[PDB]
Amino acid sequence: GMVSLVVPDLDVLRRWLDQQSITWFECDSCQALHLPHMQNFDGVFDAKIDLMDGVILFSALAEVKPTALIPLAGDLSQINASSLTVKAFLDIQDDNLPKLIVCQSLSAAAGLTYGQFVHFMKESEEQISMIVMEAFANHLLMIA
Amino acid sequence: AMGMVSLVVPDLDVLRRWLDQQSITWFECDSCQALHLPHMQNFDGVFDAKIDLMDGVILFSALAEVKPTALIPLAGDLSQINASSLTVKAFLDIQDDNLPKLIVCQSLSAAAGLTYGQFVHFMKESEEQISMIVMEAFANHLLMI
Repeated sequence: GMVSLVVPDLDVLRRWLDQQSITWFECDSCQALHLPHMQNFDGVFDAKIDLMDGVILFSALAEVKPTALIPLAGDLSQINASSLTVKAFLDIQDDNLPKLIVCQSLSAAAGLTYGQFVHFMKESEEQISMIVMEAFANHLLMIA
Repeated sequence: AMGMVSLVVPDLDVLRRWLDQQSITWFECDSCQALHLPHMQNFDGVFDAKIDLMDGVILFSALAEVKPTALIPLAGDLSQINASSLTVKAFLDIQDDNLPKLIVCQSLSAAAGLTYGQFVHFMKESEEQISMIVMEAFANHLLMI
């Protein structure tokens, strides 16, 4: 049948997460909707929903072992090639543990439907969790 | 808030039609199911671009050939290239028989349905983001002719 096509803002996303019974919290310092259930996957210290220039991003963050940083940076092509949708890259700071970011995007500027968002939440959770769990099994990550 | 639509799950024929409606030329390899996109070869570096449909996901990918001397440096900048776009991915495909390739790509998840307008948005945003990545790598002398 027919469905509403909507250009969403963060309130739309929050309501759509409630409609899925997916729990979210906020950071006071940050603009994302954080997803506590993703910390049930080993290696995940945070996961979140951002909205940035009309694109939705679901990302998960893992802390990387300093000794695995170089082998991981050398695995990035194969990790990115392993998923049709998910992408993985490193975020390295001078003040902190290096981070693996594993993320999927959904472009929202031409409108989305609720069902498209639901599918996104499920496909992303699956594809993201797979990469991060694999990295955890390969002894690359710190326990959260 | 732009109204009611009816979504379609496209197959490859749907995508052919949708590319026809945007007057985007495509053609078919003897040896893939990808819809190749000649117009992408007008961006320096790009030796091939195509659309694939696989397991309910559309992929718009461009391929460029990387100079052997730029391979390690490019391997080192992948995180930054992937962090620089909200939607495009980039990775290396290296064979013993050929030159290394840089693969720059964007996906559109199709299995829950799409409107034609979403697909159009995808082609325009993919082209823009892919070309930006490939052009910058060309400018930085990482690619072959």
